Amino acid sequence: VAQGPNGRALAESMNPDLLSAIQQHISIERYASVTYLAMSIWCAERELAGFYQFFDGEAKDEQSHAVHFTQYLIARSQSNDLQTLDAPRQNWDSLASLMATAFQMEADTTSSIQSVYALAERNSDTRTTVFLDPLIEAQIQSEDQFAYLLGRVKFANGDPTALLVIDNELRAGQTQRG
Amino acid sequence: VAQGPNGRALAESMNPDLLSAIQQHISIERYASVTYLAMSIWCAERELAGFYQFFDGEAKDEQSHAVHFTQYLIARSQSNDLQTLDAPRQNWDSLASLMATAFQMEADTTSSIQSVYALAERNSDTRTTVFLDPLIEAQIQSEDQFAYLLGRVKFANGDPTALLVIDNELRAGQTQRG
Amino acid sequence: VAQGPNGRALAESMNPDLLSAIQQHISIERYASVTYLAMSIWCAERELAGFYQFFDGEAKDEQSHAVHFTQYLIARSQSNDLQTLDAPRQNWDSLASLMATAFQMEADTTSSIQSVYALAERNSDTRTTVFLDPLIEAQIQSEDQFAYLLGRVKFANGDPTALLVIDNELRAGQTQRG
Amino acid sequence: VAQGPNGRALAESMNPDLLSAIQQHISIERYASVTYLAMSIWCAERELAGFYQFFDGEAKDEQSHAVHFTQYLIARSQSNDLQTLDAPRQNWDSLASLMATAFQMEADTTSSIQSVYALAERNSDTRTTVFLDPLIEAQIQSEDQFAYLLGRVKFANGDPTALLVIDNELRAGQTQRG
Ligand SMILES: [Cl-]
Ligand SMILES: [Cl-]
Ligand SMILES: [Cl-]
Ligand SMILES: [Cl-]
Ligand SMILES: [Fe+3]
Ligand SMILES: [Fe+3]
Ligand SMILES: [Fe+3]
Ligand SMILES: [Fe+3]
Ligand SMILES: [Fe+3]
Ligand SMILES: [Fe+3]
Ligand SMILES: [Fe+3]
Ligand SMILES: [Fe+3]
Ligand SMILES: [Fe+3]
Ligand SMILES: [Fe+3]
Repeated sequence: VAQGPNGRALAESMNPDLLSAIQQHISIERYASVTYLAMSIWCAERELAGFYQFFDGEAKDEQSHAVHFTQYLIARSQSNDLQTLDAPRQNWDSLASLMATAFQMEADTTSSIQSVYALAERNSDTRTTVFLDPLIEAQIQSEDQFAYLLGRVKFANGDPTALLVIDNELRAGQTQRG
Repeated sequence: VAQGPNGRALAESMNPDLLSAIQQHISIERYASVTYLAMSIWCAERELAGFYQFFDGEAKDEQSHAVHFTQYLIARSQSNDLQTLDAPRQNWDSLASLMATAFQMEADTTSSIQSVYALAERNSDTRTTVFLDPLIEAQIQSEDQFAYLLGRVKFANGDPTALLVIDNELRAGQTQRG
Repeated sequence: VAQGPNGRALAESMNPDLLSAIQQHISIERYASVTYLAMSIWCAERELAGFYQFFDGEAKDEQSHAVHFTQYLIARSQSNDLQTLDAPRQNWDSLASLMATAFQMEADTTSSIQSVYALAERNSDTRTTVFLDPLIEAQIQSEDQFAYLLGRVKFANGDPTALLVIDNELRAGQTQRG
Repeated sequence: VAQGPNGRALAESMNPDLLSAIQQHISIERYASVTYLAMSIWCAERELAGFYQFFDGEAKDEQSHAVHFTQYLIARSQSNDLQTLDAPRQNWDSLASLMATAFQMEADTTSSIQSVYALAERNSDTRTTVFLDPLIEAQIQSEDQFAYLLGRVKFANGDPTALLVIDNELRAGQTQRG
């Protein structure tokens, strides 16, 4: 039985470029986490308590995704390489602008997964494409959800009254089309 | 015992013009269904999740009405004739305009039932008038409900804040005067 | 952030040919729905109440699949285009012939999904292949089920006694190999 | 306050021809009752226990309809006139022939109600048409049910095995399309 790079028994070797792509993607998930933390703080500073609670939870969820990926590398007997994490953006001129960054962050997270997916397909790594499939499925829902929150905030057209209503929706857990 | 046109034992023959009118009315119910589906999509595209849920349910209900009519023809030993279904309208400039189409669609559905009713009366078909009576009763309630939703949307006068409030009413199931 | 064709924030553009293929597939699902409605009526006209109940439920399920696809287009920020729906077939010489059409309809539905799948793969649209994967999985079960019902009806060899027994199986909810 | 023919306070006089038609219709209901009793006995004599139980219940139900009509005459302050009741038919060459008589009896019962209905309309007796409306509604269901039982018996094509299966359906309470 062969030994994998992390020292565990190796079911099948992984291409080093694919390994690097997964390690980099873990950093994307972690960066999404700290970005949602920054967004939760921005919302709390403006008394948007529902948005604060929503993004506080999204930050924890993105961290969970990152750990899920680290567990996949363990399962494949590959080394993890936890990287330096950049500071998040922390300033926005409006909630609409913040929600635009959040949507783009979600879409960028999917693009990163898609790039790993294509690399796995090029290397005939079916374990990895199967691993990523439910994560892309979840990204579709997250993109649908963030398009909903962004579009609803934009519909408010900067009216504080409408933003307070939406803020209360989020505090109540009404965060998608349903 | 006589055989009806659909092959079952025939309790009493039905005038062919009345039969044609019922078959055409089934198409009206089906067209209302796909129209409410189109309206549910229009609302979902604009993050009006409560309106989306309302019209998604109305579409299923209109389909149920259509099937209810097909069952009446079976019970009368008459043939069904499921027809080509036109594409629904799919574009509106505002929610107020969409709600106007919905109300008119509901009133037009009642007019179709009324036209079948008059034909049954001309032919002394008491089974059919008795069959239609509760459906007209339901139409009164649906017309009252759609007048309520349309009037409430018009009261909002295009203010996104008021439309978000009404949208949340609909998601909560607050869809008529009560 | 870019705007998609249906006006929502766009996570990633979709190839227009793939979009057309999905819109056409929605029509296939809707056509399967009205076909199963027609089959339910044919069975009701011949007092095959179990087959009537089975196909009445299949019609509602196929409609649900169609709506599921419309929701995917919403989630991808693509326009829906609900199309004219052809009249279903409504005449069969025997239950065995009707069940043959039903099986072929199910297999044709899968072929349509497979054609969309191949187009998504040609365009590297992983969101779409992930979206379709569970639907193909469900098609395998539906094909297995319709092969079971068709084969059991054919085994009956046109004997009304055996067809009454199978009819009662279906009314009881015994609709697959289990 | 005026006194009605049965001695109670009279809300509105009833045309004597309409009164005669209602009294005659009560005899039709009673005759349907004893006919279903005769049919229940014919089935019991041939060990068709499910058909026996079904018709035993139908006989009691038809009697209940008759009493319901006598109560309407009381409520209208009209005299009842319980009439001589003819002997029922008691001989049939087959279950299919018996079921044909039963269906025709049900349709003939509706025709009698329709004839009373038309007379009430000619006399602008809205109390009577309102009274009859739910009864016609019930007749539609009974006609649908007897068309189902007759058609299913005819499908059996005289095969004792299929008739035993249907007999067991009826004993279990499976007596309509559902
Ligand atoms: Cl804003
Ligand atoms: Cl509006
Ligand atoms: Cl067959
Ligand atoms: Cl027989
Ligand atoms: Fe993530
Ligand atoms: Fe995310
Ligand atoms: Fe309707
Ligand atoms: Fe309606
Ligand atoms: Fe389907
Ligand atoms: Fe299907
Ligand atoms: Fe999968
Ligand atoms: Fe009766
Ligand atoms: Fe009766
Ligand atoms: Fe009524």
